[PDB]
Amino acid sequence: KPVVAIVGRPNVGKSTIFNRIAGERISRIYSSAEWLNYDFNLIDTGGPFLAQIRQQAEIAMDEADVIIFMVNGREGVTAADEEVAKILYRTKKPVVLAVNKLYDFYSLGFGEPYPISGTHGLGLGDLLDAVAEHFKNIPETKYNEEVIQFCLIGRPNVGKSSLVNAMLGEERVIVSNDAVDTSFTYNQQEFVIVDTAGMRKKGKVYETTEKYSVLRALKAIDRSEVVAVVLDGEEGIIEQDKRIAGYAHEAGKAVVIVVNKWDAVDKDESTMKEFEENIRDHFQFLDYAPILFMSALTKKRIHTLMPAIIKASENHSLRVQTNVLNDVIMDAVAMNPTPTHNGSRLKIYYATQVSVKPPSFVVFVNDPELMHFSYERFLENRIRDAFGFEGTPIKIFARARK
Ligand SMILES: Nc1nc2c(ncn2[C@@H]2O[C@H](COP(=O)(O)OP(=O)(O)CP(=O)(O)O)[C@@H](O)[C@H]2O)c(=O)[nH]1
Repeated sequence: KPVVAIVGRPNVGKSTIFNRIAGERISRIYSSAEWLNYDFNLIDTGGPFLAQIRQQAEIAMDEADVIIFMVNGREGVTAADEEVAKILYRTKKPVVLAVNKLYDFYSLGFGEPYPISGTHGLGLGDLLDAVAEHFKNIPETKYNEEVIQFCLIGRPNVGKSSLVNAMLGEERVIVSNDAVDTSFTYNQQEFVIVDTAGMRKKGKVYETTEKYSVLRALKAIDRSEVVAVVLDGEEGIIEQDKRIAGYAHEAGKAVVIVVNKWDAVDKDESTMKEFEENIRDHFQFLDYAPILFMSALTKKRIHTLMPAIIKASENHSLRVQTNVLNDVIMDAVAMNPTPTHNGSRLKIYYATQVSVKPPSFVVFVNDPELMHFSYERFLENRIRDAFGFEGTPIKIFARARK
């Protein structure tokens, strides 16, 4: 059922590898070979220089679910490879990097490079595990890539439906028209609210336990890129709130914290500040998440919601230039020298971004064991000051050369 495409510039070995993994055409589409302990389909995308590659990658991004990006080892990172790379940045679909005919392929921004040789198929098993690992996250409801998908989550009666209503009443919104999702544009940009139906549940059904509502909300997050955590300003914070937010975080989604029912709280300057501090103390792992106070009922500050979601989404998607990132790491190191761990002091040789949604970074080191979690936090903070990243978690992995 899953579909795999091979993308690269010409003379890299696409046809060899492709013919190797292709079984027979179906009736262009080929299914996978018999020798593979893996079931999937391939799509051929082959037949100016930048304009023909433009066609291929486009076709893959629409048709394929997982894309293999092929470069040439013996040559290396050619500027021609760097162009194809730039094209593929245009997709939220998974890309695995293959290096044919076989160390700053990391400096192409797709993470670990999988060496192969279409000779006696060396390295192919690792390549296919990476490719296949994505098959489970293949969305069931598929939207256009320009669409920004988000969900609202929070306990019974926080005002999810009401916040939605209030959002959709603004002059800037045009609502369209799975009978679970709501589509609309805002400043003519496309959005989908995941699983609005689930918010409108009772009225056809008695909720009798929360346990199914929880699990369904988890599937809505899996489907989103931004999660609005909505808290009741009147009744405060509870245990269930931490858990669902916990999941969102561990899943690497952008997060915005929404405090609804602000109208129903005794407000002076202090109460807002204390409620904010309260949230930072209960949700210690969400410091990157901004906090919006509003009221779905009075419409106070409700016009701040969509801008914040747009911003969290952008930061979730952001790609840094490597040169700037390395300036920033080395600046962090100068200001704050690295710790020892028994005679041996951590050294950082180089950093690259390996992926987006959420942004992830690899720093090449001395030895990964020497990098304390607290120093990791510190490097994360320095990257935040330099680039922004409000509204998204970020990941830093330490790896050894070599
Ligand atoms: N004071 C105040 N009350 C609100 C606000 N938003 C919603 N309410 C009230 O809270 C109750 C729940 O609103 P509702 O939109 O159904 O919350 P929900 O979370 O969508 C309901 P479910 O949990 O079933 O999905 C309603 O009585 C509504 O009038 C608000 O901003 N301020």
